[PDB]
Amino acid sequence: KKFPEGFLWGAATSSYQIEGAWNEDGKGESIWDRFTRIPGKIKNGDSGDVACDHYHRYEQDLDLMRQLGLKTYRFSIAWARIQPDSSRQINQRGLDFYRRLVEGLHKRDILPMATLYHWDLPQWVEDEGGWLSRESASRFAEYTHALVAALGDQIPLWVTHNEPMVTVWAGYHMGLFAPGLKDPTLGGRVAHHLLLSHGQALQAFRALSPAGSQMGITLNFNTIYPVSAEPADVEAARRMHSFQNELFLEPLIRGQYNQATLMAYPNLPEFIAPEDMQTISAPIDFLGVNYYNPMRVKSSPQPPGIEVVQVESPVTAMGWEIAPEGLYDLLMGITRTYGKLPIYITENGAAFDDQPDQSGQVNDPQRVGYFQGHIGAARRALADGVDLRGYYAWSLLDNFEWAEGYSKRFGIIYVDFETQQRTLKQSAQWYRDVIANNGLE
Ligand SMILES: OC[C@H]1O[C@@H](O)[C@H](O)[C@@H](O)[C@@H]1O
Repeated sequence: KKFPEGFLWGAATSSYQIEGAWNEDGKGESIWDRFTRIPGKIKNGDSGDVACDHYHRYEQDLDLMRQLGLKTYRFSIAWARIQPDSSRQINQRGLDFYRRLVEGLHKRDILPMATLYHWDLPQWVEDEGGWLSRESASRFAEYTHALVAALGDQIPLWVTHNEPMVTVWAGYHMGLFAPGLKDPTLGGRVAHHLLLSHGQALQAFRALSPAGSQMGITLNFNTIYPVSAEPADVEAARRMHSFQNELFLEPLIRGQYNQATLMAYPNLPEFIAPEDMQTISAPIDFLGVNYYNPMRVKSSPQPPGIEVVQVESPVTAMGWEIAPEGLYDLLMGITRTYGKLPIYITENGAAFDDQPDQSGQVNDPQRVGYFQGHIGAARRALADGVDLRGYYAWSLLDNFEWAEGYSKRFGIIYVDFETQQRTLKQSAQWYRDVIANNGLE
């Protein structure tokens, strides 16, 4: 029942999804500033120009974190605030903001976890080739060094990347997210340079070696289940798992790409230099796990011989299936396959239609049911030997949900985007009790 003494209960956000002040204090343009100017790309023509106006209101948000009793808070750093342009010079005002944020967290006994890259690449980096260019791994490492040198001993947990797979799939295969390319053959190349940037960032971290600080990476996964017990379906499920869930994990832990990856991207070995794989697979301090839903697959006659079968119920407002057993299986599978390493669930959460009632309360019993089941599955994984050190709710605040804009609300705290007024939902109240009790009712 009760989690371990000192278990780190938290909530998470990302810079572009909450900060606003998109052009203030010397901040540079990011690929998402640019992307949200293009008509038709975002529902309702929404953008992150203002978002939760967190850059201006962070002290209020710091107080909200204290109100919930968070032991930890996960955010991302906007690279374009730190290095607005191709001169690579550090913008001191951008840096001051994260210094102030982190100082406020320690003031309130909240341990900081910072994600260096949560998708808002500076436009200047994109003009130098973006993730297609190998040199971007070096720009990322320089950016990392600056941030770790400045805040290393103030930030005990560092994540290099959030969900490199989504940057590949949504950013380059589908054109759904920035930078908006639609060429499948570019995937392997991008993936390699994302991995390489992580490796070079971790080197920079070890060189600085800040006291009491650790560094890792966050990956997303969708637990794969075959739609039937038929051998073709099992085989499609196995290949889908290798690709969807181990494209990054395998080279990170084992130092090599798996077969399903090399077959999906035949030209991949062309970007791999002689010590890349060693750099990529150097020891991380912990793994960040993001999870929302499973994927159910069947075999297909047409390439690539895999079909994802859509589920109609039970789902969230995103249409994503609700299956807590999927989180438990993912955690058990990682721990069995790669060994018992430290894991933080860095995002787990759900979107539902939220509407303040006449009295202004925001009651979201379906979000409470989602968290109840998932935190319960996490506790079972811990009981079964998974080294789980923390759990972060996605998200602290309703925010800019990428291509869905503001039409999707993931927050435990409701945000009225007209007034910037924040309201604890029923789920935040509930979660506060979980933290106080250090476990479920
Ligand atoms: O779609 C829900 C959430 O998914 C996670 O993959 C991303 O890291 C978040 O930025 C996003 O809001």
